[PDB]
Amino acid sequence: HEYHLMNGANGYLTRVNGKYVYRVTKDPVSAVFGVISNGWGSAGAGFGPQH
Amino acid sequence: MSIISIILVLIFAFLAGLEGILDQWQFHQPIIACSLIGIATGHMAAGIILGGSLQMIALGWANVGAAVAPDAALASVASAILMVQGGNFDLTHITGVIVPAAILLATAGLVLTTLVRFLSVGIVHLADAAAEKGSYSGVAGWHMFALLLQGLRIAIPAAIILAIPAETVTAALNAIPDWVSKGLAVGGGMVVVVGYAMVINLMATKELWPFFFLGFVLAPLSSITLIGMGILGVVIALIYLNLSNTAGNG
Amino acid sequence: MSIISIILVLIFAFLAGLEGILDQWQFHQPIIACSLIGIATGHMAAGIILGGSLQMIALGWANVGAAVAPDAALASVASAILMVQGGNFDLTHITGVIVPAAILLATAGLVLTTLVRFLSVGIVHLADAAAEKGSYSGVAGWHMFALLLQGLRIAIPAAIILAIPAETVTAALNAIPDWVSKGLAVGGGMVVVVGYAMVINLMATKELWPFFFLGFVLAPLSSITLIGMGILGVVIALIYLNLSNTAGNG
Amino acid sequence: MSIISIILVLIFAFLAGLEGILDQWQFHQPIIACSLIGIATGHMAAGIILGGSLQMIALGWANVGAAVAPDAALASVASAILMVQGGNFDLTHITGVIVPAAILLATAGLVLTTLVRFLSVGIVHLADAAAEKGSYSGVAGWHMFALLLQGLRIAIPAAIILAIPAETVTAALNAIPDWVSKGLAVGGGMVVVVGYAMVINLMATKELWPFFFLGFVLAPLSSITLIGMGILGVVIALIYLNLSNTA
Amino acid sequence: KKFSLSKNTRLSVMFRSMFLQGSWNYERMQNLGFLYSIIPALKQFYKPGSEEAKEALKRHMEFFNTHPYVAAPIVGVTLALEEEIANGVEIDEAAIQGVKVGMMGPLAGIGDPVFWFTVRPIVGAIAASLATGGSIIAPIFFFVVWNAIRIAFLWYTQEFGYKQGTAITSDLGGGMLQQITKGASILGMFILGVLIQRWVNISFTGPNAMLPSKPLADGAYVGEWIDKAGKVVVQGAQTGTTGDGVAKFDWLDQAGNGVGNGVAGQGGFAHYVTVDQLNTVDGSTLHNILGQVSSGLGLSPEQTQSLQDVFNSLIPGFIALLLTFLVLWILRKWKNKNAPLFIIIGMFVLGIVLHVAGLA
Amino acid sequence: KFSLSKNTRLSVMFRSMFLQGSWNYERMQNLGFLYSIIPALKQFYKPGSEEAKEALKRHMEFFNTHPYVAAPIVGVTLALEEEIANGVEIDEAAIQGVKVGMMGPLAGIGDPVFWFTVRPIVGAIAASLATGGSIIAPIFFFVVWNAIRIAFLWYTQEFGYKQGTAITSDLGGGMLQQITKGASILGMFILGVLIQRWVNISFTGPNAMLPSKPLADGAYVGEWIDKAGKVVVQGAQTGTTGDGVAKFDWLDQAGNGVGNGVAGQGGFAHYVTVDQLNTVDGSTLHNILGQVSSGLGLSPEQTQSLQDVFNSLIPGFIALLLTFLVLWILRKWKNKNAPLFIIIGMFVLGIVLHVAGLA
Amino acid sequence: KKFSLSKNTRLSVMFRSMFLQGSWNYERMQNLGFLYSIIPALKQFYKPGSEEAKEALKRHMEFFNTHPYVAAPIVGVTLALEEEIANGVEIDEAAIQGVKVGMMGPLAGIGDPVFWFTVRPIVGAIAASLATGGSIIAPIFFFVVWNAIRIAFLWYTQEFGYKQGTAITSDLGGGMLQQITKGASILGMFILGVLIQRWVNISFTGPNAMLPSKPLADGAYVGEWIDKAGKVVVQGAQTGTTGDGVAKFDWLDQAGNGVGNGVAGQGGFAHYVTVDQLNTVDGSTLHNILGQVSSGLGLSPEQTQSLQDVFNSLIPGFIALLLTFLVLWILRKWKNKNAPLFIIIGMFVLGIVLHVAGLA
Ligand SMILES: OC[C@H]1O[C@H](O)[C@@H](O)[C@@H](O)[C@@H]1O
Ligand SMILES: OC[C@H]1O[C@H](O)[C@@H](O)[C@@H](O)[C@@H]1O
Ligand SMILES: OC[C@H]1O[C@H](O)[C@@H](O)[C@@H](O)[C@@H]1O
Repeated sequence: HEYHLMNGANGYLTRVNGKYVYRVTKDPVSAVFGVISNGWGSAGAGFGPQH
Repeated sequence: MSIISIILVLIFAFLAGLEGILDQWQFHQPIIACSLIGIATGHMAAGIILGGSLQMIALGWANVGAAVAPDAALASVASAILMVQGGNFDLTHITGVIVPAAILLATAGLVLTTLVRFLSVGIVHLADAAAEKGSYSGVAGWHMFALLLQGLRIAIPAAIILAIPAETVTAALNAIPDWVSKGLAVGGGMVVVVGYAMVINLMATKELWPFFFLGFVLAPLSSITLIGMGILGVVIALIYLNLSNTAGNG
Repeated sequence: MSIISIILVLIFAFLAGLEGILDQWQFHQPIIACSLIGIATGHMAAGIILGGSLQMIALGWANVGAAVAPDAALASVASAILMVQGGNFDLTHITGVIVPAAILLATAGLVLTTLVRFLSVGIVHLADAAAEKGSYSGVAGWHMFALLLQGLRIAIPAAIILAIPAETVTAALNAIPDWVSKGLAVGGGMVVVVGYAMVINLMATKELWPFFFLGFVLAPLSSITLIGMGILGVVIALIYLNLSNTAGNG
Repeated sequence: MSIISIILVLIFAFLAGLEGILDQWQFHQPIIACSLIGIATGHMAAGIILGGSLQMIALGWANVGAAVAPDAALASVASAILMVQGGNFDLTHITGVIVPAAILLATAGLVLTTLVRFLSVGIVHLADAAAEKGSYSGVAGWHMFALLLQGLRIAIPAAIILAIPAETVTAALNAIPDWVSKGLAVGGGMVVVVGYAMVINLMATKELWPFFFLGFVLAPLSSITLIGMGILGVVIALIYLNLSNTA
Repeated sequence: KKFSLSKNTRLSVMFRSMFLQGSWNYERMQNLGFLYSIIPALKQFYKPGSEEAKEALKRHMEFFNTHPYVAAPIVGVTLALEEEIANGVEIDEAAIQGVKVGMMGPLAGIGDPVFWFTVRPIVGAIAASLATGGSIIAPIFFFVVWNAIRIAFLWYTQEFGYKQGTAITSDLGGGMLQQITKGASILGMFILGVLIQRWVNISFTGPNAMLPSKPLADGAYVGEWIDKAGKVVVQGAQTGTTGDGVAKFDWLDQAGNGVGNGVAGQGGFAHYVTVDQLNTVDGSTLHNILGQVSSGLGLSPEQTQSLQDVFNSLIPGFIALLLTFLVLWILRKWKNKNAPLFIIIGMFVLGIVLHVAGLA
Repeated sequence: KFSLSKNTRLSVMFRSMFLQGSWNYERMQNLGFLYSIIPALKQFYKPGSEEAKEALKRHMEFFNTHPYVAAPIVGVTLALEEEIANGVEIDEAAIQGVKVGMMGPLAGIGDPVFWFTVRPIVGAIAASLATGGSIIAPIFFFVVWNAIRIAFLWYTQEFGYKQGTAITSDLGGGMLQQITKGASILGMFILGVLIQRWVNISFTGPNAMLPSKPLADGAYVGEWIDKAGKVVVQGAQTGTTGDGVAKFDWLDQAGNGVGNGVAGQGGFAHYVTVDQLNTVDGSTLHNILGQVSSGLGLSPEQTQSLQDVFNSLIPGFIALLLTFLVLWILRKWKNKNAPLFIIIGMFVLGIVLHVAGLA
Repeated sequence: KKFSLSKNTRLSVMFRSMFLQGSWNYERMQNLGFLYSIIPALKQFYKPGSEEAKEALKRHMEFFNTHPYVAAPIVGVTLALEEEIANGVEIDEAAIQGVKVGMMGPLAGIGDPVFWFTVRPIVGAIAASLATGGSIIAPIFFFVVWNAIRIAFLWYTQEFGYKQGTAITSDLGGGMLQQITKGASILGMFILGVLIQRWVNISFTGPNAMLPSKPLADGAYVGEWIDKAGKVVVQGAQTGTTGDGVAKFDWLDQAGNGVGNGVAGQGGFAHYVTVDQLNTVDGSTLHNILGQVSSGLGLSPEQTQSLQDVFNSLIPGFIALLLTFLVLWILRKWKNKNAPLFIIIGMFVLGIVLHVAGLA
């Protein structure tokens, strides 16, 4: 519920006290499917002249 | 440590710096980079486990369309160097302390690689000036010089971590206040607008703006996933193309 | 009921009755007229609620082709004043005993403005009589007098419905049957359809009927707000326009 | 079971056999026939439930050009009689055993109605022989004789399946292993795919293919009901036709 | 070429043309409104009381009917015409009247649906939607958007008219305005469909108009299992259905232990009940209830369906569509100038009728 | 003379609704047409007459046509019979000439829109309404389909009767192709919607549950238990110890401060789920409901099944794959009884998927 | 003919295209990698210092950005083109440039998800799952699998781009590209709109930017009635408002009986409270509480409308659209070179300011 400063392919990175911590919240297969979905959705973007 | 070990680590970091941008043999990816640095410095399991637990984060960290990547190369190299410097590999110090340091140093490598690739414009301009004379040697040499500078971008900021000690880096990264941390967080939560800005600017017409607004209006429907919206865009394009080509035939 | 409140509502209703003819800033529309009257006279949340409720009924009430509109100005102003005179804002009587009163006073305002505009031919005759000597000051003064009469048309009844004792009005408004109140409420929850009917009657073609059903079936999506649906309609119309134009050219 | 249920299901099967080829009132379709057997033989809700469940399978089951359809009539009637004989309607047993039994009965009805329509080639010959006498009564009588015969083609199996005692059929249904029953319940959501693919294959063009994916993409919006979705499809159709014709 | 108006004069002319209505006449539509709009140009052209000023003023006692919002183009072109007439040019006197007469018809015909019937519904609907939440943003929003649109249009087209002259006739011509008319009509129909679906609520709950309530099931509604004297159990594996027709079910408490192992339903060990009579809910029972309600399971032990539920299952706003089509036919056939009023009162009576009868 | 009224038109209507029933394999739908036409012939010629015999032999030939779209033919035949019964010199084969050359296009139109477009849509809508076991659905299907059929037949019978032989000119070509294309578009769009909506093989199962991570210490719904019961809330930080842990403030739900211990096992207070809470009554229940309404997982360890992740990709992914596979094998097999084989094979696929625990 | 580069030369070209990146610039992206890749063929074609050489080398100093893996087809195609020019085949530089630009974009768009987002996630997941056991199998597995796939793709697609050469130029010039580009642009614009709405979170909650909270109502929020000491009461039928200014509300216990029968609010027997205060909350009280919350009824006694809530009620993603249009205008208004980097640093500073000010 706390702030997600940086979110990797699995888990996030909050502050917590003074010592930075990373928490993983996704199973590797679920993370792979999530990045698959994000990549395929963004694949619609681009496709243009790109100068 | 051992002189041969130090030379091996520096050369391995140079290769990782090369392939953080070359991105072909995946030398820079954490799964191989951390494991191979562990190969050089004795203990194998530390490097293997660090690479394995960092590859999970590193998925989808590929720079696309000039949207610079979080630069997993320096993250892997610096995290491995810190891990070997501190004699603790209980798989709890690896995840608790080393991984967040790797992420922060990944952001640092992001800014470093952005700086170096911005600097690369000068060498590519010198390369154009040399190729004006039409010498393969000059352009090849300038390309190699740019590549070796990019490799040095991680070669040099690795011995610094390997030399100073083992506790100043972790404490220094942990001493960052919430001020700049949350400021950079909210900045990165909106930075993608700029990245999409040039894409929208390059392709744009009064004929195509309606599709942009249509997508923006239809997006808040949370029941459709991103791939669903992609298929919807594809079918909308197909329908519009069919309707235009029907008149094109006539 | 502070004397400042009386002067505020008096000038405010005078402006609203003015807007029944000029109609640029739309001070007379219920969404603003009733809301601002409630702002002047104490409680406002019920005032803005009633203004929003009556705005949809005010839809399709634009005078066209010398056919005078139901004149939502007097309806809105008198309904708001009658509401503020009654210490009862349970959101039920507002749709129960105020909206039908709003319709009745809308007919009253229509019959008032018909006579006012019919007699304005006399003041225009005087205006051209004063123009026969060649001075802009006279015709400007007669224009101002005509607008003053138009505003007073609403100004006087707004004062007469305020000077009445509050005890009599609170006894009268509470003397209605409860069942008739709820019946009028549930009926007024449906009257808005009539407001759109003429509009649909005004614009209707075999080419355009499908859009009505498209919007009707797409509307249940609560995740799209009214502004989003406005943009959606604009883009749909634009796309159809380019397709038809390029089909004609094609 | 009172005799009123018995003769009600008998007459309902009779009309089902009528529209097995009449196909006018659609009393033979599962949504109608199974529901009707639901009201007739007591338990009514389960009839509607499995009528809806089997209707998905029943789409694309129309006969065109002497290609006899899988005969949803006998399948629906027999499955309804089976459920009203088998006191289990948990929507798992409904989709587990009754649906594949209905499909097998559909194939059986296909072959039986092919036999009946083959037999009709004789009765039509007697019909035209009587027509050679110039009597309207003769031809009308032959026509309703053929209609009555195909009415029996579904009435008789209904009576036969009703003849068996309830204990035997309920024990036979209770002898199905649990695992296969739940596996068939899982696969019940699969057998509609082939029926849909039939209609998809009947009409398809590289010009029209995108609309299938458009409907597939827009369907997940649970706030638009089936009739709303159909209205959306219709308006899309007229928009496309209006834009295509004006070129 | 003297007698050239300044920018502040243009702004003042626009502000007074804002006051175009006011002299509403059934014999001469907005006769002196145009005169008031063009007053200061002639004020700075010639002093009142002279023959030139008298004629210039007198030239505006003709019929002048147009949409009030789209009147800046006419003001600009007329000011431009009078500038040349006042600068020693032989422009015909009646040319201005003729161009005005030509301009009233089509311009009003195209501005009538666009402004009163296309954009005003949009702005009013958005304002009402914002106000439904009891927020102060709605009226100020309506004011600012409407005034911004009107001011921008008025000023920009007044400048265009003054800078162009009579060439706006060729600028518009024929065919161009048809595109705006078609687009505005399409947008209006779409938004009207949306509004008809959204803002017509005839919810048919009532005391009547309720279908009989089904008893639902034995676990398809939010509840727990009670075994006589307190405690909560959970159904387990099947030990084999009895020959009578009932199946013996395992009962497991919130510990993993199995006790009783009776037949579910009344006569057995435990029976399914709703949370209404539950006592001392503290423990994992609250967690189970939260999980069940997060699973979408219904709370009422009996499923009560109303007529509005049936219509919603068909399609939301179905009766709204029926009502609007019936009303559309009514004003398509009745053909009375007063007919909408009578429709309103009659359907108010009908609204009373459903409430008393129990449907609404 | 010999002019037909509207009562005989309703009679030929109700006798044309039995167009099928006398169906054969070499001369199909032959006697149904005669059963429809007979009352007009009875009004025209008495039974047993030679003219009646010739007219009976006239309609005895081959006539195959989609049943619903047959009222135009019935009306045209009625008009032609009326014309021939009053001594006009039309050829006796003109009826066969108009019939033979037109059943093709009419059948080709009638099959897709009626069998493959209207019926699937109406049946699917009825079944969707019937999924709850409500009597509304069969009534809706019955009423709408019968009304459509009756209105179509009544309108078309007079469309053919009043016009006569000009129907061929009225139909012509191209105009019917528009209806064909529209019906195909609508039908296959609805087919896609049904593919997404009514193919459910959810992969929850006992297996196919990916391993669950212990997650975190406050990212799920729960409260801070403090040794001997009670519920507390984290406060501020009093300074991180040299070991690596920090001491916080354990504020009671009254505004006070107590305990001041570390969190986790040996500490004074630690996070715990709602399962183990005692005397949960009070503001704790409000906090719990607020937390769950915030969109917080109930279980301490999040569990994802293959169905959830598949939906995360796109809903109905397996349905699209199955439909494409079935279409390909239908196009390739090119058999007669293939559909039954595919159906039983899909049953075997379902049972093997369930026995494996995936679904 | 001559200048037929052998298989060894093509293999050297591929081993040099190994280094397509490395000279990564921001203004001329990936431009020198192409020249480095084609250096061997160009060297075999012309000697250094030749004017024809000079032109050939200067030709390939233009923009070329794509996925490095899907560039071997392009490399082979342009190698075929170069050997066509070497023998004197009439093809202008514009043809080669158009060939390059034709699939510079679409091939990148198709290769980005299939390699960065499809193959790499799977290979990395398998490698990590193998490495979690502390075995050297995983890094060698990742290396071998990825390099084998990449090398096979590079070589075979490079050869497929060598053979079937000018035919692909004919396909490009056959009018297909005029359709591919339009379709890609439409799809890209649609997805860009979707991403602007979705992937831009400017959440404005903060500790500031909270509009004042209103007392709400007397039942629009969760909670029950507390009468004096203990017990929970439900409002009953209204019997009328007394003349002093208070209305008596029927009171019912949570059992179906009637007690109290008085007024509501402080002075009455029972007053409204939230769930925080009352204890010993019974099962029926829970049933009504979840009935209320499941109905969407409000939760906090004092609802707080954040600025983000107002913006969402206006339209979701409003701030995202405003920022997109602002940066579009900034890029349109030429603020010298290096504008994107200045925009990035300015927006990061803006985010810092927003967070420290308490807005975001
Ligand atoms: O897609 C464009 C392309 O640009 C660069 O070459 C790299 O960042 C690639 O990863 C990216 O795919
Ligand atoms: O266009 C004519 C014009 O006449 C009057 O001024 C008003 O009714 C306007 O609404 C209308 O547009
Ligand atoms: O057009 C085909 C049509 O004619 C056939 O003879 C009959 O089987 C009908 O059921 C079918 O629909």
